[PDB]
Amino acid sequence: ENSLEIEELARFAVDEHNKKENALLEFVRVVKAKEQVVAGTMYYLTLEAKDGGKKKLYEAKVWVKPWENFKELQEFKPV
Repeated sequence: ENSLEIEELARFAVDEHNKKENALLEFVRVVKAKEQVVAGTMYYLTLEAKDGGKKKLYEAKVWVKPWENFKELQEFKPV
C-alpha cells in the first residue's frame, strides 16, 4: 500500500463527503488503509478528521478504476 496514494485518496474521501453531505470536516491524516483487488481497486480507509475543530475517526470506502479518472466514495462514517 503506497502511503502517498492513500493520503490522496483519504483527502478525496473527506472532500467528497463534504460535497455530498454539505459538511466541513477538516482532514488530518490516514490511520489505516486496506487495498482489495476487485474490478479496479477498493480501499478501506480509517482516517482522522476534525469536526468542529475536534479530532474524530472515520471509515471510508473508496472505489478506484486506475484506467479512467474514476474515483468514487462508496461510504463514509464515524467508527
